[PDB]
Amino acid sequence: ARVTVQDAVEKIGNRFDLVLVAARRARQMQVGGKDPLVPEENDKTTVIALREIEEGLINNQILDVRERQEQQEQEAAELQAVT
Amino acid sequence: FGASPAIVPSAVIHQLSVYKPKDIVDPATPYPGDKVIITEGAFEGFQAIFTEPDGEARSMLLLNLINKEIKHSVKNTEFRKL
Amino acid sequence: EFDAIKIALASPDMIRSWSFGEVKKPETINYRTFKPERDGLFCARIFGPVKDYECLCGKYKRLKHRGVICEKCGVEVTQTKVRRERMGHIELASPTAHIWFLKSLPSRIGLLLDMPLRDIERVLYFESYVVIEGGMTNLERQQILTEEQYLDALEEFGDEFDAKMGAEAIQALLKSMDLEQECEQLREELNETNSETKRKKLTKRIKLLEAFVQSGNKPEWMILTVLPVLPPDLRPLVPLDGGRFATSDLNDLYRRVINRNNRLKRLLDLAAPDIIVRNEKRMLQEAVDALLDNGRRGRAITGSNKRPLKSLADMIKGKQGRFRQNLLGKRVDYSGRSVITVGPYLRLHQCGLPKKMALELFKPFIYGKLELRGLATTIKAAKKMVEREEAVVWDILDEVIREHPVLLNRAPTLHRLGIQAFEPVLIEGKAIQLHPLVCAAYNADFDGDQMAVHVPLTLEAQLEARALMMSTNNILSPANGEPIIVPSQDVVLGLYYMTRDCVNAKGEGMVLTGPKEAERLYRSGLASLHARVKVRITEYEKDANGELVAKTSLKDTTVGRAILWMIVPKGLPYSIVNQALGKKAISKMLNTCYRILGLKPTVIFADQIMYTGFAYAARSGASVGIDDMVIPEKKHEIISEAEAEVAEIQEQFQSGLVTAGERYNKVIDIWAAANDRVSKAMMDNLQTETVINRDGQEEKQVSFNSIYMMADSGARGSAAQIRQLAGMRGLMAKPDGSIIETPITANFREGLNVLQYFISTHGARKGLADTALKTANSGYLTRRLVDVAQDLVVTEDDCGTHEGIMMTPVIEGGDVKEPLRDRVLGRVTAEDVLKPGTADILVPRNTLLHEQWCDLLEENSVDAVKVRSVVSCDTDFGVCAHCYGRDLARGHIINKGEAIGVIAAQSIGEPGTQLTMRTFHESSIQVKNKGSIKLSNVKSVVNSSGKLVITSRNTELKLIDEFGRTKESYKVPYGAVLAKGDGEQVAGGETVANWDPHTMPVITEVSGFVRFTDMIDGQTITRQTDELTGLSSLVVLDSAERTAGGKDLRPALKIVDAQGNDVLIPGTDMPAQYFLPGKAIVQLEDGVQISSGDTLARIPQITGGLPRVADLFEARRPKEPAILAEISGIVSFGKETKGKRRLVITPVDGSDPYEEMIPKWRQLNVFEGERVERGDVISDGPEAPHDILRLRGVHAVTRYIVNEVQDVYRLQGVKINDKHIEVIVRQMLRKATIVNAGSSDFLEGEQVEYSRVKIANRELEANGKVGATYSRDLLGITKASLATESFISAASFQETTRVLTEAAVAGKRDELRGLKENVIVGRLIPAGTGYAYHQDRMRRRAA
Amino acid sequence: HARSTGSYSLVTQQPLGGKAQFGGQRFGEMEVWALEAYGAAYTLQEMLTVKSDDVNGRTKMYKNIVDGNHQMEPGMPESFNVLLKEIRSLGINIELEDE
DNA sequence: CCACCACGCGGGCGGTAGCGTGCTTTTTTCGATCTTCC
DNA sequence: GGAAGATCGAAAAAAGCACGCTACCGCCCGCGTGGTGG
RNA sequence: UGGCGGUAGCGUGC
Ligand SMILES: [Mg+2]
Ligand SMILES: [Zn+2]
Ligand SMILES: [Zn+2]
Repeated sequence: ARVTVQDAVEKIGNRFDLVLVAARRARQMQVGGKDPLVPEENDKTTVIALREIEEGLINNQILDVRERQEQQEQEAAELQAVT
Repeated sequence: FGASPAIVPSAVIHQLSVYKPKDIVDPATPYPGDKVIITEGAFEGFQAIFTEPDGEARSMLLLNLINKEIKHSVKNTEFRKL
Repeated sequence: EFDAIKIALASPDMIRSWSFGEVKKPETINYRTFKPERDGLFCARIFGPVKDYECLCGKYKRLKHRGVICEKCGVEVTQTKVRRERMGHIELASPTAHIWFLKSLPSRIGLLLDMPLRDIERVLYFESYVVIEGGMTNLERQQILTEEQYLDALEEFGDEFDAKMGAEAIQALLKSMDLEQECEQLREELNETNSETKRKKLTKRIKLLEAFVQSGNKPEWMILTVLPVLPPDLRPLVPLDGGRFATSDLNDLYRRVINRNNRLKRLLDLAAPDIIVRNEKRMLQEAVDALLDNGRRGRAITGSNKRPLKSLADMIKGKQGRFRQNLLGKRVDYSGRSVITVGPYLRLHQCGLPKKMALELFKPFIYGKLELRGLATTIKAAKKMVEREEAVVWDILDEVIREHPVLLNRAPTLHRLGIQAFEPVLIEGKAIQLHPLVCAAYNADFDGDQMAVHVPLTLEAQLEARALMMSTNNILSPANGEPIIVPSQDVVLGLYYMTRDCVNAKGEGMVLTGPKEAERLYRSGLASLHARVKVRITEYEKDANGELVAKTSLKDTTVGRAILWMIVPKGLPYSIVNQALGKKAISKMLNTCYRILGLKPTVIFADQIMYTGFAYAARSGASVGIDDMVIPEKKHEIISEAEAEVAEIQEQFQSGLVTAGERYNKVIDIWAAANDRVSKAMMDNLQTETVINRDGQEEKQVSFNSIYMMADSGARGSAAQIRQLAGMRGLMAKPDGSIIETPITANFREGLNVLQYFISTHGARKGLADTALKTANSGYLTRRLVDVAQDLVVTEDDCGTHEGIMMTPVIEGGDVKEPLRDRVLGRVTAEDVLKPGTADILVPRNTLLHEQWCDLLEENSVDAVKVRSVVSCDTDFGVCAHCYGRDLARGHIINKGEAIGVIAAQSIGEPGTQLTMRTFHESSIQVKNKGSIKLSNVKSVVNSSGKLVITSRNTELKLIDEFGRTKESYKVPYGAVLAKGDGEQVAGGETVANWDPHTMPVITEVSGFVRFTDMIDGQTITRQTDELTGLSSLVVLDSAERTAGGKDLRPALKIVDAQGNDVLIPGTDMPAQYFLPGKAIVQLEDGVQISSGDTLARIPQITGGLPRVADLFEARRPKEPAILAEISGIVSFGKETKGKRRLVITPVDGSDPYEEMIPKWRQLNVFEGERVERGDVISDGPEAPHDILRLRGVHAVTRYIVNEVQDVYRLQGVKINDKHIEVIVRQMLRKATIVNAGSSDFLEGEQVEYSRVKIANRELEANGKVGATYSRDLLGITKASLATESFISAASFQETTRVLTEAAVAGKRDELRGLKENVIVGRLIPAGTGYAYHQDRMRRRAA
Repeated sequence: HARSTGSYSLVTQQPLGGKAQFGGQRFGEMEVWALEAYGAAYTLQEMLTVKSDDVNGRTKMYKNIVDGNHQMEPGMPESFNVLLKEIRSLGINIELEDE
């Protein structure tokens, strides 16, 4: 459901880090069993990640912060369970 | 040895005329007491002593069981030189 | 896992450590039982078991016995793959030298031992003895002794001297030398020596010795003693039908070597005489050399059917070698190939894919989805279901390729556009459907073309295809920036037919309320498509703040234009579609839509344009008929009068008034004029001769002829093609190149007799042969250019450099080839641009020049702009984003990390097929424009009549318009009379300067009497009587026939005053003595009064296409180089030898160390009493690029190369941006020769990479130590590629033997740091998406 | 002609060539240059290693696709190892320095 | 006593010698002058 | 006034000759030497 | 179902 990535390219502004962040997000959905922040009209994982990048929901710094927060809640919970 | 054919000195030819005393060492040794490798049967990968040259088309070898060694006639090509 | 690759020669201990056993027998595999023999070339004990976890004897055949060596047969129980890694070793009876280090020039052994290669070959192959221990006798250390000499030496002093024979002597010599002491002696000798050749040889040997001692390698290891043996799987035995086995050449060579070694050992045991053992050792050495590299020396070992055997080095290098067949390129899975058809219903991002091909390619994805859905519980069930092809399988296949891109590629991938990503659409058939608009990008015609499709199969690759290689993202050509998505044949014709106006078409004069009413009228068959009506339409204009404002107005247009207007987006104005709308107009409209609206509406607009064009071309029903090509009624009269003129010229020649050449030229000119008139009459009768009855009377209009319709609109054909169809075919040339007197006066519509067809076949055959022999040359040039710029990437944003090229518009003759706007478009200035005459900044220092900046520059009338250049980039190991400029494929600035050298090389090499390799076939200045005249580098003097004559040999005349912009430029020859002075406005068609091209008249800047001095008839001159006038004119005799007594009496005419002594030059103490060169003709007699500017004496006076480009890029020295003045100073002649003269340049303030040998037959532009500066032309001929670089600097040679390449490409009509040529030039300039060693450790004669020298100089300056002066060098593309830091790229390029020998001897350590190295290794390249990864590794290496 | 997976050469461990042998299309040097110009580093790496030469990479990638995971392991192409062994057989010691 | 089948060990081929023969560019070496001096 | 550096042209040797694909043919040592059978 | 050599053909400014 996507033909041109020019808007996504100018949102990222590098056209090369966009591919990396989109691949990371697509792997997060497909392998990590995550959920998309936008509705999917029978869209592939890469197209879903690109569409999420289009509206600014997903960004490299945003993705890093979200991953760090997830890791923090994860091992805080595991430490609480162990203790 | 180069463009022109090599010319041996006459001393080398004179020496080689009477040099030959017949040489004992041979590439293949059918002499008794020489270890010989077997490559067939349960004896494959094992060495056996030579008994003596008996016959012309083939020679007999002393097969080596763990208990003791015993002679037996084998084909000349059956055994290999070790 | 690893960071670098280390290459060095292998010591015997290391070779023994590599091997797991010793090969002693040549047997490979028993024929009766397919098992290898013990100690053979395929022995299981040495290498490994033939089956996985199975002993050869069979005692252990399970995984439980892993790692234990059997005792029955001694073969380890492990995997069969270990047989691909374990190597063997052969213990040679006698040492044998390595052929690579012996024959590959320069010989490493000979260079190390300072002895000729012939002596090395003589000793190696047992021809002459070599001394090792000289002792106290007259014999030295390394002396060549023959058989009789050695016998005599051992006869007289046969006590202590040692002389050995064969490779053993060379090994002993190598082992018995001290590297440090020899290096010290060599350095001292180089310091004390003065000969240039001796200095170069000493420097080379010193560098070799330092490289050898620095590394851990030893010279004695260059003589092989243990021979490595490849793993058996790398030399497999193919099992053939009938029991036969296919044996590779490596096995045969190994068997030969083993047999020779065994024979030598047996003969040594038997104590054979000296000659027999020497012959055996020589034969063993020959066999070893053949195995290592067959064919290098002597007769190559032949094969079964008389072919050379493939040795170890034969399969490493070359096109069929490992590097170019299995590393640079390789066959891949998930790929298919099929013919390509045209699908008009497809979109720009969609391509048709057959169902069978899609099912075959996406098999693993279908298997995975089937397993996930639960339909198949195992892989076998999924395979069976896919084979049976049920409906569920088709549904799964449709689901899995919803948005999975596929890479479609054509075989001749000249540039990056040859492979593009498309979204697959399932079709039934066996042919791939391609979007028409991308066909021009693919250079593909639907006449049997076959294309390949690859399936990306990971998230990263899928996203890269979607974002980078998608067809919707590739709309601008990176080579020049021009759009690539343009209608070609049918869309253009349909749009031209729709957007055309008739005179009395049905429904003309109506008034319509909008485009919808126009379409509803056309569909109902109530109004013609060409009817002229008035329609009320609303157009949207983009506001300044970015909004759209709607203006409604009544426009007089046609029905077709109104219908087409609806598909046009809102932002575009109506003026674009209110014309005939030819191919150029359509391209301009698409470019305007992309510039204004953007990229997202552009693809939709292009798709709608293609759909409408196809539909209306189908509706028009244009057709070609025999009546469409009309023959002019005046052709017969023109032909008759031309024939009459030719006949009268022939009869005049037969009467003897004119010669053969004059009559031939007259006939050629007459026939050319007749052909031109015939073509003009044809065009006049075809384009507008149609007549139409309007509403009341008759009138004329543009023709509706089909042929003219497709010729004028640009859909197909051209003016020459229509001329060949309807007019005469014109003159034809024979294969040699000359033109034929009788042209082809027959149209293609009419019949051509046998003679005309036979004549015309020559050109077609020549063109076809040229293309056939040109394809390979273009491919080779493209490959060389790609390699020479394979490791250039953008690794920085800005260097802060204050340097750049001063780009100006190019002018040649009486026209401007290229305006400054396109030359400077998409580039950043190197300094502030000042308004002329106001000293006010116009453009900031570091602002990119887009369209608005170029418009400001052109409205302000600025011609010279200083812009940053790639060749001037201060960044080392790559270039910066700023110093490169615009991307030229995207609107924004260039990105960081992507590869620009590959793009530049592809852009340069793609138009190679346009060029042609085969080569076939003034006295005044003409002014074409009205403007002022400016003279540059002009030292002029008034003549007797007041005219101006220039005394400078490099004077330029520039015609400048009233706006101050240099319009035209010419190079006025020295000593040309000027009709008008400088700073005077002149009109077009006027002549300003005149000169004699046949002879050069000597010009005098002083007034007085010429006397006959310092010259005597019969010795230095001859008083020859003129043939016609009979006057005794003096002719200067050359030094060849000059008498010995008069040799020192150089002829020289002196201008004298009334006193009689020579008149001093104004402002010069040295008196005016015009030296007389050879073959000088003087007509004036003794004591002739002349004034300034008078004529004293008369002095009598290429390739193109691919070869020219190759010569320019190879830095080939022209065979007639132009001598240049290296140092600024006065000119003098010291002495003269036979065939050469000693020209001396004496600077006024500098010293005089220069003595140039000038050949006798080379014409000298300068005389004895002139003054020249640095980089001044001394003799006629092309300028060698090396001389330009050495004298005039880097910028001059860069500009020269860029201008030459651009002119060559423009001659063929191909436009290429100068960025690519600048990148190639920068890649050429990568090495520098040191002049002063300074504090750095670099040798005086060393040639070092420019980046290394710059870094060392920067470090020394930071530490306070003095730097090292360097001079840059220019090398050819192949020379630059071969001489690079990374030996892997040079080895993979070509001449792998020499590169590998250099790397092994020097012990070079290679870091990847490039594209080809990473490709060969198999890691992410440092260009593009991988760049951000690689930098991370670098920072990971930081800590 | 089309191919997803099949027989491989017994020397270079690369897919065969030709329709008769059910081989795969060859990605020549020009295609590699085009991919480098495009900047698609990941596509070039996956087409160079995990599709043709890396046996363990090929098996792991096939298993991952069957398992629905689109991830790869670059590994090490076998052609480079073959070249290293051949150069070692020439008497020249070439090795990969990890440091 | 002669003819067909298997098995191991060298190597240009065959012959009482000679076989070749329609490219271009770059690099190396060598005889021959030369030339320049100490 | 002979020996060493210059050079100079002429000759000899090495390396290269676009990319994909299709089909067919031929070949994948071989020859002496011993074994054995008719 | 493994490769070499030879031959011919296909797509490569219309
Ligand atoms: Mg075609
Ligand atoms: Zn075993
Ligand atoms: Zn820069």
